[PDB]
Amino acid sequence: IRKGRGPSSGYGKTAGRGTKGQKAHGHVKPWFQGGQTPLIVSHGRKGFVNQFAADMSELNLE
Amino acid sequence: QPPISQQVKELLPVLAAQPGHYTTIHIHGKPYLVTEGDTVKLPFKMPGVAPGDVLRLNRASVIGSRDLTLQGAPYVDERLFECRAIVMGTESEPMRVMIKKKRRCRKKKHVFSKHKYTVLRINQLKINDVSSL
Amino acid sequence: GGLLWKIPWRMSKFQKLRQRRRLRAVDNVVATIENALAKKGETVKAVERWRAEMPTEAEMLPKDKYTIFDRKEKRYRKGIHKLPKWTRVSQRVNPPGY
Amino acid sequence: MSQTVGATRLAYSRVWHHISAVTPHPTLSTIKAPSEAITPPSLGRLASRIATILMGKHKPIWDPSTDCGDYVVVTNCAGLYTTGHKKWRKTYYRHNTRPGSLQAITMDALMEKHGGAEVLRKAVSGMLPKNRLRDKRLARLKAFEGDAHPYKENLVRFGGKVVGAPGWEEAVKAIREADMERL
Amino acid sequence: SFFRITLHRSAIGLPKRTHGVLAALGLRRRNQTVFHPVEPQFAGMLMKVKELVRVEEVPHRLTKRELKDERKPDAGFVVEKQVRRFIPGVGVQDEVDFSKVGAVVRDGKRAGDLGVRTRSDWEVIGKMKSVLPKVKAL
Amino acid sequence: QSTANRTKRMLNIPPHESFLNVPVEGDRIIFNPPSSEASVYHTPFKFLPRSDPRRRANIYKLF
RNA sequence: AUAAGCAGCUCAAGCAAUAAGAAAGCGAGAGCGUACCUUUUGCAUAAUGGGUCACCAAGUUAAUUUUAGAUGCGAGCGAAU
RNA sequence: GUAUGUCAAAAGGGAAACAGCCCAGAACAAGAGUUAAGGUUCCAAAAUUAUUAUUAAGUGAAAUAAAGAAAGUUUUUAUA
RNA sequence: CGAAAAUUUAACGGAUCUAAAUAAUAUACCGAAACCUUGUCCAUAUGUAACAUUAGUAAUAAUAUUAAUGUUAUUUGAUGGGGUAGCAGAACGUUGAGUGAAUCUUAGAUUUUUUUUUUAUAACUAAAUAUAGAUGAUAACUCAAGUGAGAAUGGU
Ligand SMILES: [K+]
Ligand SMILES: [K+]
Ligand SMILES: [K+]
Ligand SMILES: [Mg+2]
Ligand SMILES: [Mg+2]
Ligand SMILES: [Mg+2]
Ligand SMILES: [Mg+2]
Ligand SMILES: [Mg+2]
Ligand SMILES: [Mg+2]
Ligand SMILES: [Mg+2]
Ligand SMILES: [Mg+2]
Ligand SMILES: [Mg+2]
Ligand SMILES: [Mg+2]
Ligand SMILES: [Mg+2]
Ligand SMILES: [Mg+2]
Ligand SMILES: [Mg+2]
Ligand SMILES: [Mg+2]
Ligand SMILES: [Mg+2]
Ligand SMILES: [Mg+2]
Ligand SMILES: [Mg+2]
Ligand SMILES: [Mg+2]
Ligand SMILES: [Mg+2]
Ligand SMILES: [Mg+2]
Ligand SMILES: [Mg+2]
Ligand SMILES: [Mg+2]
Ligand SMILES: [Mg+2]
Ligand SMILES: [Mg+2]
Repeated sequence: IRKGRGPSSGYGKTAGRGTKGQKAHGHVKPWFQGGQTPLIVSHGRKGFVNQFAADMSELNLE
Repeated sequence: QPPISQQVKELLPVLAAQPGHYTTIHIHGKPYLVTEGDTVKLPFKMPGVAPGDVLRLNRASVIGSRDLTLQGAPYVDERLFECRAIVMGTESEPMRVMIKKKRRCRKKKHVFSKHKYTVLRINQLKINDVSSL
Repeated sequence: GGLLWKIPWRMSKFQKLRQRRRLRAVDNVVATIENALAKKGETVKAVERWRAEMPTEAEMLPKDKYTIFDRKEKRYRKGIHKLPKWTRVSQRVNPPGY
Repeated sequence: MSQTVGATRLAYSRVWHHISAVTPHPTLSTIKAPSEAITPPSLGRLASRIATILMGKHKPIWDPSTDCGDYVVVTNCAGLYTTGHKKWRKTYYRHNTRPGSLQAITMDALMEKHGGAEVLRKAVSGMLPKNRLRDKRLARLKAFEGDAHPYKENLVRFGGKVVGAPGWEEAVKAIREADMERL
Repeated sequence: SFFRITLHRSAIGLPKRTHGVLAALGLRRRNQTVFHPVEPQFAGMLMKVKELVRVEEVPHRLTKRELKDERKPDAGFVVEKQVRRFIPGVGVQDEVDFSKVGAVVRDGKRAGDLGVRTRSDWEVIGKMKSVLPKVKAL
Repeated sequence: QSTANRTKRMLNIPPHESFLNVPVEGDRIIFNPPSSEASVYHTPFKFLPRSDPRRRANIYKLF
């Protein structure tokens, strides 16, 4: 898909970006949800990651 | 077969006796006013024919001369006339390009059309003698 | 308004004639569907409702063929051609009195 | 194609037709009974017929691009038949793009300066296609106020009998019966 | 009996429900004819689009191959003579004249098998220097 | 016009009135003397030899 | 040199090859057709941009993280020995 | 706001010209082909087609100006 | 009649119409890129036969068959066909590279043109002009992109 190479190719003028928005002029942050607070803030993070546990290599009898 | 009308059996010799005759053959329902020797260029590629094949036309709407004119209600009876043609081959047209476009839209869609046509040659057009019928 | 929707207030004898034939053609569609069911001893609630509360072209008055009720008009009447899709829609009965 | 192959000399020739604006016309009259009530062809109904001849549309070889029209000599245009009060209430207008220079004139006042022939040329001119052949066709309409005209020798004939004459139909049927004596 | 339903009008500006009634009937394009039994379920399906279709009772149902044969015009010609053609998958077909009646198709890996005149046949015709037409024929 | 088909319709001229009166359930020979000049190959009866059997009364007298 | 064409399309007289054969082109006349792009609910718009032509001129590379198809191996795979 | 459709993103026919209305959804040609809306004297394809009344004002004929006046005219119902 | 506005008759499209107006009816005809018929193009299925290439398996000292891909025809007389934002698939062309120490060229390679033919963003035939044996051109398949411009008051 080579964009910007004519109308018949299917990606000629705007290259599948739309028409004069923030997503056409610049870039939108990935973590941005329009301003609404994310769930990890309204709920918070749960638990901790155990950094001292041993990573055993399991082996079964079968 | 249905017997020919008595009025047609008495005036056909006068029709076949005049100098010139014409006929309106019907190929696939479409008419073509032709005369012996004319070159008909059909607007389609007749399938299953090669240059040199003889066709026997049997659907004549009107067969007439200067003064008289024979007309069959659906079509003129086949036993009255005998029209034959010979396939002169196939002919093509120059490629024509149609550009489908709308205002304020850059996309121009092209349609390339190049049709073939079958050319016939009316080599026989005579009126039969119905003295026996 | 400055936008011109040139629609005459009345129909022409050519429009009225086609209207008569459309009201007459829908009568043949219901008569064929009703007679076909009667032969089998059947009935359809929609066909029984049409024949009960809708007249035929031969029973309609001229003012019911080319006009409709419109409470916004001076005499509560409006050209039937001023109805959306009036050519492909059924409209034969108006409020009583109007 | 054979239908067209031949001598098209006479198919494109200019025929000089003739009509009197006072003779009753059973075909172009709205009154068709009794016989004594039949009127001549009205202005617009006569112009509609002439415009068809000037366009050659009465011919089986008519083409809008080819100027295959014919001539039409109209006489007795002074007695042009009109209905209602058109003669005194109809108005013709004019303007030369200069504001205030709107020229108006009634039918009767226009028939005093240029006669009834000018009223018929305006009717035929509006019924002709608005293109580069409008002035050539309208020039083939020779309208006169009385029965006199310089084309009494040009009018199409058939065996010495001018068309529209008392016995012109008999002279035509006699020439065709002689043409049947050939193969 | 059956209903011979033919779509006389379109529904380009009618509600969406009207298209669902035409789709259930099977009328996709204009002037298309479909056959449905005479039943209350199909009858009520036509009362909704009665302003667009033309109904008619018929004794039996016409097959798909029989509905298109009533609008087919007569060919108006009959091939009475054919020339020698080469069929890609069947071989050379000799000339045939139907007026005097024979489609014979000869195939092979040698020119002689095809049934055409080869260079060998043209040399024997040239060596027959004794053949002569009858005196009366000249 | 815009297409060659639309032009053909606007420039249409119907056939002669005699051809429109097509028979129904039968074939007939109608007499249609055209309004045209006959060629020279329609020899008049005065130039036909006495032996030529084609000599015959006018076609009008046959109907 | 009597005429109000985004100059194209449909119909088309006529002119056009010193010569056997061979008609590209131009076209009177009739009809249809109010450039393009951008931006807009909607533009022939008297909304935006371009005097013409040629050239230069815009989703690419890197790392990382995925999916699909194809294919190697297979409870192993890859890499390296 | 709600219901339905079209336009937007839909060309073509009709509405004189026309984004939104009446029809109808354009893959390409051929046909006096068959039809929708709409129309048929001429411009301009097709009726100067038949039947019965009304209007005399070019009213009107494809964008209904009002209340109202009046020996305009016709019909009907009463009535002398 | 009521009914008067400023460029011009000025909202019958116009000519004109005593119907070619109006109301209540009947029939015929015209009428779209709609539908029909006869053909063509393209897309997507369903079987069959044949042609070619590639790679396998057999036969042959007195050719058959299997699979894939490409293509044509044909069976169900298969189905489908407007399009912006946008999504998806399949191709052509341009530049350079590999096969290439290959192929072709005064018996004319190459020549920015003209012309001709083929369902054709491309190539092809011929003609005219000039004259190269390779620092020339080149099919086919594949590889990689500084790869395609009537639009940026764009730049030279
Ligand atoms: K933009
Ligand atoms: K670029
Ligand atoms: K008026
Ligand atoms: Mg797109
Ligand atoms: Mg996108
Ligand atoms: Mg994308
Ligand atoms: Mg956006
Ligand atoms: Mg306005
Ligand atoms: Mg001049
Ligand atoms: Mg705005
Ligand atoms: Mg501008
Ligand atoms: Mg500027
Ligand atoms: Mg510059
Ligand atoms: Mg450069
Ligand atoms: Mg570049
Ligand atoms: Mg839609
Ligand atoms: Mg938008
Ligand atoms: Mg439209
Ligand atoms: Mg009109
Ligand atoms: Mg017709
Ligand atoms: Mg006409
Ligand atoms: Mg006016
Ligand atoms: Mg179609
Ligand atoms: Mg479509
Ligand atoms: Mg050169
Ligand atoms: Mg480089
Ligand atoms: Mg620029």
